[PDB]
Amino acid sequence: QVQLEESGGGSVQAGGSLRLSCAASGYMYSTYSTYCMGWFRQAPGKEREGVAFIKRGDHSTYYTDSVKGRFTISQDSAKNTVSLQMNNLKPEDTAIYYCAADFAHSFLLSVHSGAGQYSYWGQGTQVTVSS
Amino acid sequence: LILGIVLGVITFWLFAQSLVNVVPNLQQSFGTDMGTISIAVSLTALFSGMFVVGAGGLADKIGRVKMTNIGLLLSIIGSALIIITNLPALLILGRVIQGVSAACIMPSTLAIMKTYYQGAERQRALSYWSIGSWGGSGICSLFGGAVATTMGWRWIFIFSIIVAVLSMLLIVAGLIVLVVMLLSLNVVITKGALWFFGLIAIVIVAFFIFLNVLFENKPYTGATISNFLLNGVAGTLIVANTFVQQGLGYTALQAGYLSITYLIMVLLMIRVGEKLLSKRPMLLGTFIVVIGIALISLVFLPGIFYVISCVVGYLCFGLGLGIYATPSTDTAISNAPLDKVGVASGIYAMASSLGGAFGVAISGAVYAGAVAATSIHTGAMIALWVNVLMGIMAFIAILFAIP
Ligand SMILES: [Zn+2]
Repeated sequence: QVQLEESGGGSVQAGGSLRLSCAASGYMYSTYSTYCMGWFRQAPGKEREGVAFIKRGDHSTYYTDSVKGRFTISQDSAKNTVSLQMNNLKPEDTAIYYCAADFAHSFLLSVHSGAGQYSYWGQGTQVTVSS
Repeated sequence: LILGIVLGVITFWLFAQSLVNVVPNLQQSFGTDMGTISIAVSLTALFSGMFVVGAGGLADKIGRVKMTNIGLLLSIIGSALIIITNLPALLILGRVIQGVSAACIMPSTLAIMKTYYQGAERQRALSYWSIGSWGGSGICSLFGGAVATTMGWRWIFIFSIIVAVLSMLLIVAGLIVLVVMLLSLNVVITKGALWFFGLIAIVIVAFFIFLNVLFENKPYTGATISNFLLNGVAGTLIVANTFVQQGLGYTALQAGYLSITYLIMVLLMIRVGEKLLSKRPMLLGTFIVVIGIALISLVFLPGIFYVISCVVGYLCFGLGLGIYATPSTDTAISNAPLDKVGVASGIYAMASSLGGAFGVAISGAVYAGAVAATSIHTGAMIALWVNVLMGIMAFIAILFAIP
């Protein structure tokens, strides 16, 4: 009974900026645990690919090589939400961005990336860039 | 080697419940996707909580230490079977027996405490048993993680076989229609539904069939019914650890420091609960915790230095459970007749377990419902307040536990 409600994205010109925010409703933390949260993109042709992820406990982040430096994932801690700030976008980034989160695990364990490790998925937010 | 052996058997049920918070590392090795590889690990308690009474009864009949010899031996195959071979249909079969391992140990080893001690020594015995359980489960998540990051996921199960050996080296009358009840009742708490309405029927059904297929009017009954109600406040920390980390936006460590402050406090009050001793301290424990909840409830309308009100709550909550646990593990183990301890101890162990599950499920569902309707701060209180009601009902539950 968890719901990943996600917002932002949309259409923009190339070399621009697009925010992507996502929040987990009623996803409680165990006695000594946290969970990882991020986005996977999938263009109409290409196969599902991870973008950026953050561990909610210690703000530990990880990015794919593609977007590294341009994109910046972080969580607005007081407002309780993770948001992927995407900058200097290129037509490669055009795809359906799916927010996801994995089953809780001891915060000691390192931040997650692989789609197999993530369990909760969203409806998917569209992002498209052009000339 | 009285507790030294017993504890080794209890800490076999620590290293079992450590892998539960290292479920992603197992995802890679055993291969199969999450949900299937996670529920695989869940089976260890699922089977434990339902068999504890039966495995307690077959320990009651065919030797107490006989079944503690089985459990500790069954914990070797339980671990060796998993650690050695890395494949999925394998994992399931090893976790189910890892569960029956505990079902054999908890009640039987609890009965040995009655024989070994027989009054006065029982106080020091059951206190050492509590340290073995509370302290063990208390770190199991923080343990399993530390092991998986540096040693590995399999290196938490190499510690399971050697401690299970160093334990032994330092020393069907409707059961099937009870486990079918408890299997259903256990998975009813895990509410992922429309379809759970019929899963509550199979509980009510198999209950009345076992009810017409057991004449306790002692303070033991009062202790078991109170122990259930008292463990219903278990959600308090889960809802608190969430609120602190989501609502107040703290890190994972500060959340763990508030938690391990509760852990050391509850562990250094089962000793003081021993000296405290029967009914008097169990009323003080069930009382002071309700204030410990209220102290953590009032941090939903706080200031900048209201971290104290929360902190003192974790101590107030921690120390209360400690003052109740040793007297109340004794009030049950005492009045439990020497002829039938294995069955009696298994029921007290089951009542303790179901109490926690029933508590967390309510605490979570309320929080998830309240935080959706209202906000994180407002929602937390509604959830924390529901923990107070059970804490008061746990204080009222002692009314039916005479001196
Ligand atoms: Zn994760």
